[PDB]
Parts: sequence; structure tokens; C-alpha cells
Amino acid sequence: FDMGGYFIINGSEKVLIAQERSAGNIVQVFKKAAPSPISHVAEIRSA
Amino acid sequence: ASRHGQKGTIGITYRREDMPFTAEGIVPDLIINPHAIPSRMTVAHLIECLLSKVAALSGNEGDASPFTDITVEGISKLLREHGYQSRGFEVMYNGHTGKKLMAQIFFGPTYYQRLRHMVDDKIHARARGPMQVLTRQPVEGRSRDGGLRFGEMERDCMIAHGAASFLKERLMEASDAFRVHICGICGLMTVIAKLN
Amino acid sequence: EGLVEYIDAEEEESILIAMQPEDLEPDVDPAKRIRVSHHATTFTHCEIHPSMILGVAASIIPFPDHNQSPRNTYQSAMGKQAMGVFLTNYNVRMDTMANILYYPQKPLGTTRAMEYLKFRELPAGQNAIVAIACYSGY
Amino acid sequence: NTLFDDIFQVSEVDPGRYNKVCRIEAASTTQDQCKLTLDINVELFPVAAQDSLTVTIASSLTRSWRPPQAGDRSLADDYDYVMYGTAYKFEEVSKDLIAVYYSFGGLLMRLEGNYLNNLKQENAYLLIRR
Amino acid sequence: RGNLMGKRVDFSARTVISGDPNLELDQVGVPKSIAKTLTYPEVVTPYNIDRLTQLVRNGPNEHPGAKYVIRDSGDRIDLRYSKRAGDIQLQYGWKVERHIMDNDPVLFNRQPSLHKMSMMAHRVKVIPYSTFRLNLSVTSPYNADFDGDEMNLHVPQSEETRAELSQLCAVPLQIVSPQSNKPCMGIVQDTLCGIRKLTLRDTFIELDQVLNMLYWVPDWDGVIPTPAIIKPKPLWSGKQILSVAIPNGIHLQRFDEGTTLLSPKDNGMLIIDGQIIFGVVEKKTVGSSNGGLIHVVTREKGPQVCAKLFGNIQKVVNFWLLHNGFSTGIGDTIADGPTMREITETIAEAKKKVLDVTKEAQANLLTAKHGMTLRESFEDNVVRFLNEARDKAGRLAEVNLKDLNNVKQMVMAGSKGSFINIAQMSACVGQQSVEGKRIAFGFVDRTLPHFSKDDYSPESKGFVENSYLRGLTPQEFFFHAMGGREGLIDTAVKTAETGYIQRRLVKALEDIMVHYDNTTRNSLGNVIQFIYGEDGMDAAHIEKQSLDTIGGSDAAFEK
Amino acid sequence: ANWPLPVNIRRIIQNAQQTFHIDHTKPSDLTIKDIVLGVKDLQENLLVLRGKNEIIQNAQRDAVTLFCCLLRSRLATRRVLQEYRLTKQAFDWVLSNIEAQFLRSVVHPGEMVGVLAAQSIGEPATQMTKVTSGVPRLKEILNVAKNMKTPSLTVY
Amino acid sequence: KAIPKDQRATTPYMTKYERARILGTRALQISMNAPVFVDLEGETDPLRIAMKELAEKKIPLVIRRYLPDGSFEDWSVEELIVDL
Amino acid sequence: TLSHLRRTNTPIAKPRQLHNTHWGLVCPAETPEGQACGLVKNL
Amino acid sequence: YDRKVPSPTGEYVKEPEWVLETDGVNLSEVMTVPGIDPTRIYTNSFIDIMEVLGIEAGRAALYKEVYNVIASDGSYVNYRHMALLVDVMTTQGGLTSVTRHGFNRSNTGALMRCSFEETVEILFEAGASAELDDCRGVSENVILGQMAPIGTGAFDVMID
Amino acid sequence: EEGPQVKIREASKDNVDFILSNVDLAMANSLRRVMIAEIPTLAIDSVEVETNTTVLADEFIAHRLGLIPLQSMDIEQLEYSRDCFCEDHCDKCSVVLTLQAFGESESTTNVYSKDLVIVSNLMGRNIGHPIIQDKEGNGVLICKLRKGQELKLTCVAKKGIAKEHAKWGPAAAIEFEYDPWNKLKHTDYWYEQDSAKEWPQSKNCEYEDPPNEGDPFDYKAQADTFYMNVESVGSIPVDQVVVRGIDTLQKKVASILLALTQMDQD
Amino acid sequence: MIVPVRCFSCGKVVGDKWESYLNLLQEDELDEGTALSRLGLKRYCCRRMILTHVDLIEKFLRYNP
Amino acid sequence: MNAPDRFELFLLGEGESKLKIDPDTKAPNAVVITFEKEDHTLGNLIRAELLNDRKVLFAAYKVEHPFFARFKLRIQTTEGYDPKDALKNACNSIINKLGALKTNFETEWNLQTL
RNA sequence: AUCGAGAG
DNA sequence: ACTCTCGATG
Ligand SMILES: [Mg+2]
Ligand SMILES: [Zn+2]
Ligand SMILES: [Zn+2]
Ligand SMILES: [Zn+2]
Repeated sequence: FDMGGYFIINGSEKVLIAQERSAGNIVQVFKKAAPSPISHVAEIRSA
Repeated sequence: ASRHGQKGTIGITYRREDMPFTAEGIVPDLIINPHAIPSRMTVAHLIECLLSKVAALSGNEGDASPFTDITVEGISKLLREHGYQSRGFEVMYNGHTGKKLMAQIFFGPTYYQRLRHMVDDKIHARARGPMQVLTRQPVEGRSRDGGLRFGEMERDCMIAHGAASFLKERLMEASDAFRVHICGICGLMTVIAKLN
Repeated sequence: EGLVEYIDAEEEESILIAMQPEDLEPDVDPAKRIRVSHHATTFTHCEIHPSMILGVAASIIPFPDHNQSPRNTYQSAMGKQAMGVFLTNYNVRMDTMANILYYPQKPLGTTRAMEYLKFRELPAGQNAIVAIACYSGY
Repeated sequence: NTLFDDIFQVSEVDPGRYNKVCRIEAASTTQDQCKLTLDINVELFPVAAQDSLTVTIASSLTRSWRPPQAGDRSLADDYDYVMYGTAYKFEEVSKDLIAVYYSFGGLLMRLEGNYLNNLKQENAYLLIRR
Repeated sequence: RGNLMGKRVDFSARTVISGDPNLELDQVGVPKSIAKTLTYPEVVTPYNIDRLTQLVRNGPNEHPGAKYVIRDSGDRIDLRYSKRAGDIQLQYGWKVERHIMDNDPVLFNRQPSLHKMSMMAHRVKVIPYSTFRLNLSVTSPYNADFDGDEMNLHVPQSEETRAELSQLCAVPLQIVSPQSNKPCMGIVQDTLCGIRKLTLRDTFIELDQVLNMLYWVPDWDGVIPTPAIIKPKPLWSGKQILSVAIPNGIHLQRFDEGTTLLSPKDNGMLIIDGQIIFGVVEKKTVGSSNGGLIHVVTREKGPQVCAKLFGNIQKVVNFWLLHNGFSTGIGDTIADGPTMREITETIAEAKKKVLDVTKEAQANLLTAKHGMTLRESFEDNVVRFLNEARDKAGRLAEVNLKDLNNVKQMVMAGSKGSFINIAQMSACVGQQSVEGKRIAFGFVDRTLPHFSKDDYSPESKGFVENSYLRGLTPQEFFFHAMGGREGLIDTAVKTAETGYIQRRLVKALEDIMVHYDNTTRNSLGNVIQFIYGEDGMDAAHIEKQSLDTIGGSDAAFEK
Repeated sequence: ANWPLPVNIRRIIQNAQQTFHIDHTKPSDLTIKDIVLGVKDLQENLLVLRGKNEIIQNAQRDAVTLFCCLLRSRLATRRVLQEYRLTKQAFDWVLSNIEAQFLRSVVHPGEMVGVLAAQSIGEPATQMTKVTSGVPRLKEILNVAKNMKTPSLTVY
Repeated sequence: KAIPKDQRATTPYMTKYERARILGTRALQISMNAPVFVDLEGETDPLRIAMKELAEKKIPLVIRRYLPDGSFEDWSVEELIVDL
Repeated sequence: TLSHLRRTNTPIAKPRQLHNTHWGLVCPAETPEGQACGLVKNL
Repeated sequence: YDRKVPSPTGEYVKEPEWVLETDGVNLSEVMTVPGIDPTRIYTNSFIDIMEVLGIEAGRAALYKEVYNVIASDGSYVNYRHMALLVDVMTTQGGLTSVTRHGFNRSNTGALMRCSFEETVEILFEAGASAELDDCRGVSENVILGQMAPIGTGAFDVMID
Repeated sequence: EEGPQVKIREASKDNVDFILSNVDLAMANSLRRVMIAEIPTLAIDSVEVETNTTVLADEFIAHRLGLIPLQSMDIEQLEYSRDCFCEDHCDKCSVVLTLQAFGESESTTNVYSKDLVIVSNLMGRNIGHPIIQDKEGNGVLICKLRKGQELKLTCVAKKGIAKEHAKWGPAAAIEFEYDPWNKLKHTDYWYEQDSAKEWPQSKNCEYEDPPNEGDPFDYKAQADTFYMNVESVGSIPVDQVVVRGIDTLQKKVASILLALTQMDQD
Repeated sequence: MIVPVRCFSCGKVVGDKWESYLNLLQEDELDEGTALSRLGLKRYCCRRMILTHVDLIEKFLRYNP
Repeated sequence: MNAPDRFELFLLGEGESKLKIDPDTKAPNAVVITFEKEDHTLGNLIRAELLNDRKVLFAAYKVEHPFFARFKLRIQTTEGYDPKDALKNACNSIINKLGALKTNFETEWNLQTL
């Protein structure tokens, strides 16, 4: 019944938890706050 | 706990004679209080009970799948077909006296699970034990035979009550109480107190 | 054979999914639930089965659609604290600490999703003859 | 001894969401200024509409209630339906109209008359026959 | 903050709590093991030298016993290892650390300790099993259930401090709280539902059961009350036998709606001289209300009599309820057929109105309310319509319920549950909301991929026509899931920010007290209030009284 | 009219017409002077501050003003004689009992009422579920919000 | 400096904290076999004995009530009224 | 075990909220409470 | 708004009036407008009340708002507590917040203020200015482990 | 006879369906309680495990050994181990039976209750023999052994009361119903529309006369007729279950009476 | 694990009824309800006791040690 | 762990007597009797059999706490009637009824088949 | 010491 | 910016 998908480090069963993040190479436009001098910012995280 | 976020500990155990009983002589393995129903709105608990009762009697496997066209009415009809109150109620008798109960009781099989929070693994008591080295206060942990933190909020409660002597007792005789020597001049702990 | 597709959210943005496969066809029972008639036509994909929106822990809950959602959440939290048989080889493993139920039992009310989670083979609880009643007050 | 004696005519019977106690509304067949409201255990002594019940108030027939032994004891009733209550209000409608409020373990009663020896006392035996 | 403002202490314990209907209010169930563990130092006096000698004779492991014996020199004798654990001549002045016994004053506590009632002094009743058993009516000030809740218990180590606990922190002394000038304890759950079930005019009790109930009261005069019914069968009413628990000289008067000294609905409440004249006893009376019976008995007869009253009421009502029974099934969530039809058609006409308003707004005929957007006006209207729908259907379901309906019975008693619970379980769970507005368009111009774009219909923006009895659709289920999610989130956030705010308030108003001139000052002597509370009264001894000089006409006033 | 005040006068009166078992058909053995001067002299004993200077006395009358209003309202001659029909003994008992209860209702010096207040406000904030209300609004208030989320102007 | 026995403004009634402190102190004295100034009459618990000893005003203690300025008023236990 | 092997963690506008796009990809009910609620999700 | 108003005959009668609610706040110029009652006008910003109508009006508004928050949930807290909080917030002359910027800058004991928020820096600046600790503060006696002047310890017991 | 009456409706080895006439409710209830809990029975109380290479844990096996129904016919001429003047246990108080099983064939070797072998001297008393109502003649399935798995242990059975442990329970479920027409009105029926059509009609309705709507409520009626069905487990025959129940209740009343006789001593 | 020797609720012996239950299932090709009915399991508590049970010992015997 | 022994439900402790007769101080000619190691099985029956005696004014039993196997039975009789005799008569009546029931059941059983 | 999971 | 309970790894 053991499904696996885990490692064995020093006899201890370890599980790598999936890490959530923002996708790269995506263009996103954001409205800045009121006290801010800039009104809009179109940014992109290049990977 | 059941299978609907209905958790709770054991209050007491009753032998089968003290337990309430149906005319069939069936005694409950478990008694829960109705007040844990309307405020939490776990209707599916009741539905599980009814379906599991019908499946128990008929000897089939009750389908409790999410989005299906299985209704309380059909289940009720099935339960009636097997010769019971369609809504799961059963006339029961008080075990102590043998006299009937006025209100009938919702009675039937329900899948309960035993959680891992048991008392003998939780229970703790300490009357003067091992202290820490840095602060000379009771150590942290039940397994290390430690004491319980008399928190800031506890202190505030004792202030609100007015029990000053108790507050002093908790903060000295109960925990770390130390005697130091002070110079009458600079007022620091410079004193080399060569006793005896 | 192009009968099933893999769709992520980004592509999910531009399709029209049918909830049930019976929503493609052109007096009732008051007992059942009020389901809105399909006011759409141009479908492109159809859901396999809505009950798959749940996770592994939530798929153990009987009639979760008849419950207040936070109760489903709480059960999803406490399902991971129930005892039973976690593995068949529990007697040949040397775990730090493990609890095994004396007499496990497959629930009388099950989900169709329990079939794949092997819960009917490895249950975690017992069918107790419950009674909702005010008794001794204990 | 006796404090009151009259015959009333049941004008209305009302089971206000009950099934063991009905509120009864009657009037005296002697005084055209006398009426009566009274909670009655229908399960024990059934009271239909348009009935002529004989009603009596007494002060005797404190100490603990001994079971009716044997008896072989002064019942001082031989009625059909007997209750014991407590007066708690003396409402004066007019100078020619005085009402009293009795409480028989919750089963209330409002007796409206004119001419009375009904003092605010625990003694209140209500005896009804026929 | 971790070692000075609050530090770990000895002579303390912690365990899972459980309820116990047969314990007095100011009592606490203490497991035998804990009783043997925690100890109290007692100086050898001529009054107790015998008892102490017996305790030392028992030693540890056996309760009641002793752990250590301190002599004059200050040497500690360990009774579990010493070679002279059997023969000890207790000299006067010696200390004997004995086990915690019955009627010892201990400090019961439950984190988080928000107010002073979170730490109250209880009497110890050493019991079997490993749980802290407490009285039901003390659940409220501690804010605790028994779904795994743990509580802490501290033990005083001198006469003066246990005097402090018994004379200041005692539970009966904390009954009427100076927080809301009202009692914070009362009759709840089974005792409340039961005391509602018992005080009905249909509730009659025959001889034997009456005798048992009578005997169940510890403060019973041993005098059988004359039955309300003499012939043809001697019967007692619930009110009648419940009157035994209520002390003499107790006058309680409360008028509800149609309460006219005759009360055709048996509502309101009239109680004269410890005898309930009429009215059904429930939350408005025996609960933790302002003009409640608990408040009256406390202020009149005293805290002890009031706690003993908790005891009595609980014992009797729990007995009667035990031999009467009460339950709840799915049948208590099933309204009649035609009722369900009216509910359905109500939802239908609601969605019809929403449809009409929608079509109107799309026709550019919708005139915006002054100070808001056309679309905002539309949203407001639709939401209001759906709310009125849920309330309409819900009230239909409530009206359809019978007086034998267990849910409705608990609602009546005020034990647990309310209208909306019935409304959602039986009729229609209503519109789901996230951040105020209804389910917004996660996907482009639509809430779910199963909808077409720009679909502002009720079912699309998260309206659930179905009830919990009927069952939710996938869309409805997911939207409801969103609502609940936000619920749990803002719940956690709320408990956090409150957690901080409480501490801030405490650390701000820390050193403020009333000096010996009724002047509220601090550590600097700075006057905050020249007279405390602007009147100089303690909040505990204050009740809401009417000022019948301020109202009425001048003619009525003069008259 | 309904406001939190010390000493429930109603319970005291209804206890008086029960302890002495007074009938509602009997002339009271009282005088106008008894009631008027009696009540007027009852207010003299309701002490909160016990100084001998003018300031403390003014603070005293200002402290007992409301409760004295209630006292006069309930113990008016017409009301005393006609509404309850109290006797001499019953009336004196009422006065003495009122004074006693008032003296009991005084706050005890040493009462750490700061912490009591902080908890009496902080605790009910825990059991909390169109302007901003609830916990965020409370947080704005305690922090003294320079820029509150929903500033409003109610104009009459 | 001090405050004369006349012109004392503090409450003539004993506060609950004063009562608790006195009962605790006296019970502490009794707990170490100190002479009792009243008839025991069966009572053995030092707290109960202290309570009975207070009810008969047989307690030779005094209360130094502190005013915020630095002044202080003395109130003998025999003189203080116990209405609680 | 099955549940743990399919878990999602999230570091650091409203990420806790059950977003519409979570439909069919993330369980709506299965999530911790009190602290990492909404942050920790299950597939 | 509905409103209870004394009728010329005596009894309080419901007399409904028109009241202008407003998103936006500028009390300094709205109350001087001809047409409205400049004595009953009110804003939910006790800051502006404190700036325009004085510190006492600011006190009243502050209590009004706090009481409004408490009673918004349907709960009830006695007057003296909220009055105490508001008073201690308003006795310094202005509006003192319940934070590290407000009351924590007061002229109280060093240990007391150090037992909250900014701990070490307080001890630093107290050590620099050479402050004197009265040790009549609660948390100070808590630190020193002495019986604080609290309720029971609010006096002295002697023998006569 | 002269007092309470019995009418046996059905009778078999496992069940007794009868009607109790002319009895107070409390006596019927008390009889039921005694029959359930306070009847003496022989069952495994001690287990001495020598070798255990089976899947099941030691005490796991010991538990289900305890529940095994043993012959308790002549249990009355057996004695409580706490009463006997012997060390631990002897032949006058306890019955010792061994269990020796081992995996032989390649197939799974089952271990039943028939494999238990009485060792101690019964000296005439019918006792200790494990009840086998099984058709094949095996009895209770105790354990399952593989190829080379061995289970060797020794059981010491002692006299016990079901009030101390449910393993000493001589009976299972006792059916109990009085007044199948609710003519006493001890139960307020829950309903949605009709009270009679929703609630099923009891079998025992055949043995009593239905109420007439023209008749008022009988407020002076008590509980006389009771319908009982006692089911045995096998350790003790049904008739002997109810009889020894009666004699037990009688004896424990007689003990109180005797105590009253004893309290008159100076 | 293995079939519970006696029913939890009442106390009826159901340990000798497992193999017979299996035979009534596979040999006579009956449904679970009728199989349970033939074994004298009238009450649904014992009926549950057998129907609900999962024989895990058969998987445990798959190991050699 | 802290659970009491099972035999403490029917086996008397050290020095614990079966019956404790106490003069009730409430009403005259009344008595409260403490039954040790007994439950409702005996209490309910004896109490119900005491109410049959028409020379008995009061008769009620109670179990102050389910943890402990003991119950208190209060009995009040008419003057000239010692309550112990009422208890004895009740007990003997019970025993007689039970004996008759045993005989009857036996005679009824001797007429059955299967 | 820190980190991780869980309990109200 | 509440008390607990364990587990890991330096
Ligand atoms: Mg909890
Ligand atoms: Zn120096
Ligand atoms: Zn022996
Ligand atoms: Zn069973």
C-alpha cells in the first residue's frame, strides 16, 4: 500500500513539500497607491 | 470525533445496564448531546447516521458521495421498508428505572474515529522539581518534569483580583527566590559577603 | 485518442466546461436539490466528476455538500489525527511512535472516491452505534 | 369552612398549543356580573363546550402532604376535579366588580365577582363537580 | 517578559477538563495522582497533630498522605526513601508537606486569561480518573468546552495566600461580575433545555418521581408540598417541585409581550416568595441576564446561597431530564411539502425580481442613487433582494415547525442555536459573500469556467437556493467554500489583533487603582478620576433601574 | 429612564410589603413629616466621600445626585402612602436597608480597577465577529488613527 | 508626621482586602501555635478560628491606610466595621 | 500520509483567500487553521 | 432619522427629522454653514472633535465611539471602564494612544515602561538620564519580587 | 402460583420469548439488570504466553481469549479466587486450559477455540468446556498462523461477574417492552403529519386490546404486562440465565435483610 | 486485523461466524444481507460487526519473519 | 492510570459496612440509609416496594455520584412504625415475589419444546 | 539555541 | 504581536 514519493535520510522518511511561487517571464501591470508618485507599473520577472 | 468536525472527549462511561436501551435490547456504544447539532449545522452527520443505519440493516454499502441524487426522503422510505421510524427515531427505555422516555431518540450507526489526544499523555503535575541553570526557574516541558508558566495574563488577573500576597508567592517561593547583599553606598551587588 | 485533455488555469480561462455530461441533452422531485438549467450551448470541455475538486482528506467526508464548509475543513484537519492501520508492515518497521487500531472497520457510509484512497482496505475508525440524546448530563 | 360557591356555564374551551391543559371561559348563571377563567386538566377531567360545572372555593378539607390514607379519612369533597393554589392578585375593576387571581401550580385562574372572603392566603382549594 | 513578568512555577498542574453535574459550583475535580503530587506545607499544631501524624503514617503513594517532613533545623525528611518513614514523633513547629485534600482552596485557570474570571478559587474534591472535572455553570466565565480543552491549577503555600484565594478569588464571589454589572454564570445546555421542558403547564409529575426529586435537593426541608392536583389523581407541576430549589424571600417579576397577570401563552415570569407563580423558566430567567434569578438571589440571599442554588437547580432538572429524555434527528430539519413549495416559489420570485432589475439596468433605464454607481446600486438591490428571500423562506420554515420540534425547542429554551440555523438547515442557506461583495469574477468576466462571461445572475455570483437538508451543487459548494475560507482567515486575524489589543490595554491601565480617598490615580499620584466611575460605586453592586420621573405626561406626573 | 444605579429600591419595597405582611386596606400610621423629613434625612447618610471641607461635600452631592433623584422619585409621599401603603416600621426598615445597601455598594479602596477596566474592554472584543466597525475600528481608535478608513460627517 | 485620630476621612468600614489581609495574618499566627483569644468551641482550622476571632473583634491589629500624598490614617480592627 | 505527500507551501494581496482559479486544482476545504490557513494547501 | 422628542403635552413622542450623512470630513468649515444646527453636528473622527471643540469634547466623542464599537456587536460594558480608558487617554492634555508612541513616553518608572515594547533602549536612556524609580509601580515590584501596593498590599498592618 | 405470572411464547436453546404478568416495573427492570451484569460466569482471566510468533500481539490474543464463552453450568459449586484460601489459584476456584498451535501446512493454519485443552482437574463439575455452537464444530476463531508460526500459551479461567468485565456476560441482548399502545402515555410520539402511520406497529400489539377514542385517558393504570426476550451466549442456558438472575436478585436482597439482622448487635 | 470475537454493543458471539459468512458469500453466491440474516444476526449492531469488518490479518501473514 | 479497580463496584472496602443507618434531622421519624456497593438495581426496586406499604409517608433513593457504587435511601413512616421494619417487610415481599416468579417460570418452562 | 508539526 | 504538546537538527 506504500505509495512512495519520499526520501530516506538517516532512516528518516522525508517529504519535499511543493513550493508555490509567482511565474516568471510574465508581464503584469499594477496600480500603485495614492501617496505614491507613480500611478501604474508594468513589471516582468525574467528567468 | 465523527466525520463532520464534531470532536469531543469522554465525560463518563456507563455499563450496559445503566445505558438507555431500545425495545430490541440494543444499547448505544456512544451517547452525544443534541446541542452539538443546531449551532454547528452538521446535517450530514444525521444523514450519515440514517444512511449507515439503512445500510446496516439491508447489509449494503451506503453511498455518501458528495454530488448525488440520494435524498433523505428515499433513505427514510428504505428505513421504513425495513420496519423502523423513517426519520431514525427509536423509542428507548431508561436503564436505571426501566421506564420509557418521553422524547424518542435519534439512534443509529455512525463512523467515529479515535483521535490521538489521550489524557495520560497530557496530564501533568509538579511540586518542586528540577530547575534551569541560567535563570534557576522550573524547566520547560512535561517530559522533563517541568513547571507551568504563570504568564503575564495570569499576573494581570491576580492584580485584578487584588491578591498581592499570592502574586508574590508565585513569583518567589513557587519559582526562583534568591537572597543578595547590597552596598549601602553605591547600591550595587559588589558586596563580597564572606559568610560564617 | 484525443478524448481527454490536460488543462491548467491559464487555458481554463478560455473554455466552457459542462458540470455534468447530462448537460448536453435538450414533474420533478421536491426532495432533490435545485439545480440551475444549462443556459449555455457552446461547450468545449466537460467535467469528469465534480467530486474530484476535493482533496484526499476531504474525500473521506460523507455528504460534504450537506455541511457548513468550515466543518469540512475541521474534519479535513482531524482526519490526519485518527488512528488505524497506516501500513500493513507496521510490525516490521521501527518508527519513533505508531498507533494501530485493535479492530478497524470500513465505514457504512462511503464515498466513491474512497475506492482509490484505499480507505476501505485501510480504515481509520469504527462504526459506533451512536445515540443523540440528553441522558445523565455527563 | 367554605369561601365561595356558585355554578358556572362553560362558554369556551381553548387548547393553547397544549394537549393536557385547556383554558376554560365560563360565566355565572346567577350573577349577571360574574365570570370565570380557569386552566383545566382535560386529560383528567374532560371539559367540553356548553357544560354546567359546579365550582367551590375552600380553605381546608403548613404540614407535609401525607398520602390519602386510608381512607377512612375526611375527604370533605366528593367532587370530580380538585386543585390547590395560591391567590396572588386582587384586581378591582369597579366598585361593583372585584376580580381575584389564583395560581394552581401554574394553572392560573381569574374569578370576577362583586360581593368576598377571598384573602391573599395559601389556602385555596378549588373543587369542581359534574 | 519571560522570566520576570511571568515565569514557570512549582505546585502546579494541568489536565483535560470534563463536566460534572454532581459537583458544586465552587468545586474542582482533581485526579488522585495530581492530589498525591502537589503538596501543602502544614505546621504541626495541637489542633491537627493527630491528623498530620496519620498523614505521615500513610506517606506518599497513598492518599491522603504526606511527601516530606521539615524539622526545626530545616532538614527535609523524604517519606518515600527514609528508614524512619514509620516511626516519627512530630514535634510542634515542624512542617508537614501533606497531599492536597478535600475542601482545599486552589486556583483554577484557563488560558488565555482575558479577564479576572479566568482565574478563580475552587474547593478540591479528589476523584478517580485523570480529568479536571468542573461544574457546568462555570463553563461560561472560563470560556471552555470539553472538546479536548486543558486547564491549569495552582496551589497556595501559606495560610494568608489561601485566605486570599478563599476570601477574594472564590467562585461564588465572582458570580456577579463588575464587567457588565450582571452575573456571568447561569444555567445552560441540558439544564436549560430541561428547565424549559419542566416548567411547561402540560408537565405534570406523579408521586414517586416527585419524592425522588424532592430528596435530590440537599437544602430540602423534608416537607412534601401539597400537590396542585388533588383529584382524581395527585399530581405536581414542574414549577411546583422546582420551587423547592428557590430560596424563600425571593421575588421575581418580569413582563414579556402579552403578559397580563393571566398569560394565555404562559409567557413572562412571576415568582413570589421562592415560589414560581407563573411563566415558563428559560434563558430570560435562569440564565446569566441582568434582572435574572441568579442576580436577584445573589444580591439578596448571598453568593453561597446562589451557588447552592446552581447546585439544586442543576440536580433536579438534570434528574427530571434524565428520566424524560431529549434528542434531535434529521426530522427536526424537515418542513412540510407545501412549505417547501412556498419556499421554492419564493426563491423563484426573488430570482425573477433580480432578473427584472438586471434587464432594467442593461436597458440603461436604471437611475443611480445619489452618491453611488449605477452598478453599485444594482449590486445593492440584488443583494438586498436575495437576503429578503433567505429571510422570507427561513421565516416560512420557522413558522412551519412544531412545538415538538427539538431544534425549535432548543431555540426556545435559549440553550443553543437560532433562527438563521433553522433557515439554512431547512430552507435556504443564502448568498455567499467575500470581502463584502458577492463572489467576484476570478476568471475573466465570470466566476467559474462553467458560466458564460458577464453573468451577474444570482446562482453565478454565489447564491445558494438549496438548504443543507437538500444538498449543495458544485458551484454553490465552492462559493460557500470561499465564504467559509474567508471566515476562518479573518477569524485567525481577529484572534491575533485582539490578542495584542488586550495586552496593550492592560499595560496601559496597569497601575491604576482607587486610593483611600476614592480618587482614581496611578503610580505618579496623577488623578485620572477624582471620584471613581464619576459616582464612587463598585460596578458589581449596580442594577439597571427605571427613573419614572423622566417619562410620562405632565398630567400623569401631577396625578 | 432605565439606567444602572446602586441599590434596587423595587426589591427593597416589595420585600417590605412581604416581611411585615401589610394589607392594602388599612390606614398608614405615618405623618407627612415622617416621610418628607425622613427621606430628606436619608440623603444625608448616603456618603461616598467623608471630608469636612466644602470641596469634598460638593463632590459628594455631585456623586449622589442621580441616586438621590431616584430615591425621591420612589419615596415620594403620594407614592409611599398610596402605591405601597407602607407603615412606620416598614418605612424605617426601608430607609435603613437602603442606607446599608448603599454603603455596601461603595467601591473598596485598593481595587485595581485599571486592570479591571482593560480586561472589561479587552475581553468582549475577543467575542466579536456602512462604516468600519468592530476590531479594525477599535484598533483605529486605540492607535488614534491619523487617517481612518471611513471618516464621516453627521449633519443635523 | 502623622494624622490625628479625629478628622479621618477614610471609610469607617473595613475593605475586603483589609479583611482578607487580617484574616490571613491572624490565621498565619494561629498556624504556628499562637495563643487564641476566643473559645475554640470545636473549631481547629486556623482560618475559621481567625474568622470567629474577627467576628468578636478580638484581634489586636491596626490598619495603616496610606494617602497618595504620604499621609496615613490608623484604624484599629476593633473599631473598623465589617459589613461583608 | 497520502495527504502529506500532496501538500503545498507558500512563503511570505489576498493569497489566503480561496481564489476561483483554485477550482479543480486545489482542495477548497483541506487547509490548516489559525496560522498558515490558506497559505498551506493540498492538491 | 427617527427621534424621541418631548411633546408639549408631556410624553416623549417620535418626531422624525432629516439628517445629512457624509463620506468626507472637514468640521472646521461645515459647522459654520448657514442652514444647519451648529450645536448637534458630529463626526466619527474624535481627532477633529478634539481639534475644534476642545479636549473635553474629544473625550466625549472618544467614549461615544468606543461605546459604539462595543455595542455594535450587541455586547454591553459598564460605563466606568470605557470612561476610565478614555479619561486616561485624554488626561495628558491631548489624545494619547495606547501604543509605544503614546503612553509609553510618560514620566513613569523605567522598569515599568521597559516591561513593554521597547525594552532595552528604555533602560539605556533611563541609565543615561539617571532616572529615579519610585518602585510603587506594579510591574516594578513584580520584577523586584516584592508585595506590590495592590489591593491587599495597599496598606500596612501593625500592632496596638 | 399466587403472585407474578409467566407465559412462554417462544422457547429454544438460545432464546426465551415470554410475557411477565403481575409485576412492578422496577422489579422487571432490576431483573433485566441482574441478568445482564450480576450473574456469575467462568471466563479466561489470566494468560501465560510462552512462545508467540503470530501476527497478533500478546495481549491482543489474551483479550479475545478472555471473551471466549466457557461452560459455566456448575459455576455455583466453583469458588471465587478471592475467597479461596489457596495461593493465587487452584482446582477449587480456577480452571486451567492450555493452547498449543503451530503452522504445519503451506496453507494458513487456523487456531480456533476447540484447540483449547482443559488441563486442571475438574473433579466432576461441568465447567471450562468452550462453547461451540459452530456448525463445522470449530468454534471461535482465535488466530491465524503462517508456515512456521507458533502460538503456545496457558489460560487460567476464574469465576467472575459481568459487572467487573463484559466477558463474564451470560446474556447478550434482552428485549424488553411494556404497553405497546402507549395507553400509559409514558412516551410523547414525534411526528410530521400522522402519529400512527409514521411509527411502526409492534408485534406485541397482538397481545393487547387497542384503545377506543370514545374512552378517556386511564390515569389510574400502572405497568403490569411486560414482553421480554432473553438471549444467551452459550455459557449458561436461557432458562438458567433468567432463573439464576432471579436467585441472584433474591440473594442480594437477602444479604441486605441479613445486614439489617446484623446491625441489631450491641 | 481479525474478526472480533464478540459484538461490541450487546455481546453476542460473532467470532465463529466469519468463515461461514465468507462461504455464504462466495459458495452460495448470496448478497451480504441474506448471508448476515442466515447467521442469526438480526440486530444491526452485530450485523454491522461482521459486515463492517475488514480482515487485515491475511495481509499480515504475507510476511516471512 | 487513575481509574479505580473494577471490584470496588461490589466488593466492600476496608471497614466499610453494607448499610449505614442515620437519623434524619429534617423531619421527625425519618431515616437515611447508605447502601454500599449497590446501584439502581436494588435501590429502585426497594424504593418502589416501599411505596406499596401504605404506612410509609416518604421513600426515595438517589445515587449522589455515578463514579462510586453507593446509594442513599430515605424513608419516613407514620408514628409507631419503625422504618427498619418497613424496609424488612419490603425486602421480604420482594424475595417472596421473586421466589414465586422463579417457581412459575420453572413450571412454565417444563411445558415447552425445542 | 533555532527550526518544523500539532492542541484548545 | 495565549498557554500547551511533541518531534527534528546543530
Ligand atoms: Mg475547545
Ligand atoms: Zn559599594
Ligand atoms: Zn483456589
Ligand atoms: Zn450486537
